[PDB]
Amino acid sequence: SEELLDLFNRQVTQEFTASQVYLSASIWFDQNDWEGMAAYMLAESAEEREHGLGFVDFANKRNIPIELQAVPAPVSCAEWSSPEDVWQSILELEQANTRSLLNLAEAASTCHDFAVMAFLNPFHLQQVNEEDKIGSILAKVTDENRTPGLLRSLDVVSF
Amino acid sequence: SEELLDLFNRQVTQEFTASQVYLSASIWFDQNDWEGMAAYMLAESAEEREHGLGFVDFANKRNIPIELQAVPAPVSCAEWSSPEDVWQSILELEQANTRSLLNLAEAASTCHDFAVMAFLNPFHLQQVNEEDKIGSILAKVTDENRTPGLLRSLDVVS
Amino acid sequence: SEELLDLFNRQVTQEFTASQVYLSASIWFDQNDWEGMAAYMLAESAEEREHGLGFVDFANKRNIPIELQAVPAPVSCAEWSSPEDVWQSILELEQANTRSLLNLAEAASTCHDFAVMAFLNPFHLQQVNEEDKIGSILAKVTDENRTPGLLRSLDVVSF
Amino acid sequence: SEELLDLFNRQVTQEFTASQVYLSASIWFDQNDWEGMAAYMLAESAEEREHGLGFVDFANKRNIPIELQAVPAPVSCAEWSSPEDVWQSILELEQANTRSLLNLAEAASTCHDFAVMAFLNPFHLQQVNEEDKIGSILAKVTDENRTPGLLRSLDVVS
Amino acid sequence: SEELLDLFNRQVTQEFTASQVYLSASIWFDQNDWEGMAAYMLAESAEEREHGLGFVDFANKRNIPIELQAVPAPVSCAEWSSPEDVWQSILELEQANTRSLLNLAEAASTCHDFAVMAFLNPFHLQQVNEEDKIGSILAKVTDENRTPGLLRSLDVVS
Repeated sequence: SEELLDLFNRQVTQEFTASQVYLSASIWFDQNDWEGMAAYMLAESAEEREHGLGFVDFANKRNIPIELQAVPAPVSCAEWSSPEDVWQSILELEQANTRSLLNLAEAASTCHDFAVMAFLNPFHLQQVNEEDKIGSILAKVTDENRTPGLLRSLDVVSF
Repeated sequence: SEELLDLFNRQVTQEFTASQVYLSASIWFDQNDWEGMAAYMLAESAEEREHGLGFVDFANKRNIPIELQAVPAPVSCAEWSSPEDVWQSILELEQANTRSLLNLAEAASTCHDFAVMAFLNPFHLQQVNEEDKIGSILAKVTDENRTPGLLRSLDVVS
Repeated sequence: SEELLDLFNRQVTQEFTASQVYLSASIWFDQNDWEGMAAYMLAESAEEREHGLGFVDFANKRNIPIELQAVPAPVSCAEWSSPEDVWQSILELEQANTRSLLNLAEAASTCHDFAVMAFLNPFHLQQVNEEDKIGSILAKVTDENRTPGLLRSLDVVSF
Repeated sequence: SEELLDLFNRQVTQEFTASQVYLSASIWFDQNDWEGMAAYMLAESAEEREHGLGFVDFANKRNIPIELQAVPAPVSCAEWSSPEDVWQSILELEQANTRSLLNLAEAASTCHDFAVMAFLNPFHLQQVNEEDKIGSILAKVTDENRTPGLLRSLDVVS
Repeated sequence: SEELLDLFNRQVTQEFTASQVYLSASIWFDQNDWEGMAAYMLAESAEEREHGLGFVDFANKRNIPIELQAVPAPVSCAEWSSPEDVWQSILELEQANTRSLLNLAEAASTCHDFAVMAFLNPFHLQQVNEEDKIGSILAKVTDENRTPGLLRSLDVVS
């Protein structure tokens, strides 16, 4: 179906966009001396790109044509003031990645595309884990950051 | 999706309930000198609990709120007088685990919960193997128990 | 000895009950982003079940009849609003486990059940260790929570 | 202490007595072509002797005077005409040994002999396991011998 | 020599005295859920005893008569209400031990006891390291305890 091919193409763009946003978070963290949180964001950036490549590769095999779209400039970095701002932005990113996979799966289900739904399954489960990890880091960051200097202690140690 | 959350919380209860029935089956076999069969039921009891912990872990990560319900006292163990009774009860238990997994999957499907459906898939297939395994053992048990003493050699060997 | 057969049977129930309470504590910790405390409670839940099975196995061989009772829904969890609440409830549970083991031993003693008395010995010892370990964690949790965010710091370090 | 010292000496004799009965059970099984059951009884005979020796050793260290009494000739072997009969005798042998271990423990408890009570603990636990094992074998022997030749078929599987 | 022989005997007592104070410090830390600090004090208690023994051994070889005196009950533990107090007591304990090692060395120097001075050399150096270590820990304990719960957080990191 039309809607599936459009949405599959969109996934790729979303994977790459997320990759750039993670890279952006990593730069903010490094600029502000959060090397542990920076390394985490760089690792996620690489992974989001791998997810994009995996979609490209499945599309190529299934003859879903991929036309690469622009990857927008990340903008949230203009407003980030603290680690909590960055993690919040990152949680919203993953929640959108999730929604985006659910919309693609629904479109696959509508046209009985069982191969695509099958392909999507490990991604649905990965998203559940991702959103859980980020939600949890954001809670820690918010909590630790109630005492001056304490958040700084667990970048240098845990990340 | 309020039905999905309810059936999920109930699924955990079903895993733990089944875990307790296997233990009772284990106890009946031990009390009646069927050590091999008791050992079997013990392993399955541990396994059912692991499934329950699996469901709990997924629900936590997915913000499906879990409230632990009572785990009922196993009841069929009061009735059992031969190994065939025990295995028949266990078959019915596995058939009930399967239905409650299929009902949970149906509620997930209805509300387009693709992650829950994805999570359930390995459980669907495992229920297929488990029912088949129980059904087969129950067939050997029924058959072998037609000769006095013969069923003891299923236990002593296998 | 009739008393002893009843208390032995209730002892199995108490192990499975505490197993379930430890689980409820795991859920609350996970729900509230305390993964180290959660994993700790989950390990405890497993070990409590193993003790239950140890009791069952002994009763089977000593011809003490085991009829498995219902395992009640844990109730404390409905009331917990901090890690300190949870650990306090865990202390009370192990103090309750200690008492039920001492009552069981006391009944064994009265009817000269030397085998059961011998059976319980490693459990008496184990309880001394469990209570001390929990009392101690509760002291650390209580102290560290006097500074905002600090308790969070040691869910990652310890555990 | 005199009751305790007498029962301790009595307990050595009971171990050695038990060892000889196990040996006569092994002779019987062997004479009757039950080699696996004979091997079982032979290992138990040596095991009973080892317990006797453990007792002797503790008594020497604790200055409990040991004088070796006669080891009575086993008489139960006169009545045995099937494997079931032999397993029944051994069960009762093991129950007899439990009771006199318990009698010894009560004498120790009355005279506050904490060291002797401590020494006895692993034996009390061992007896639970042994009576369970023997009771369970007897149940299997009894069930299997309901069909001609079947008991024979499971002796070679051990 | 009589001053030297008396101070040598006095020095054995001081080692054993120090060992007991370290042990009471470990009891305190333990009673108060400071397990890492308790482990530290426990290893130091055994270490102090080892030094006492080294002294005893040298005195036997050198024909310096040793008569073991009473090891006084530690009293400083009565006043301790925080980890800071305990570390302060231990620092002063270690400073007390340095001075009496130095007093022993001066008695040896006055009576030209070159062998005893040689024996003492590694202890003099060890004391420099120990007082430095204890002084440094105390500084950290004092700084960290300025923030509620913080001292607690660094006990588990050791």
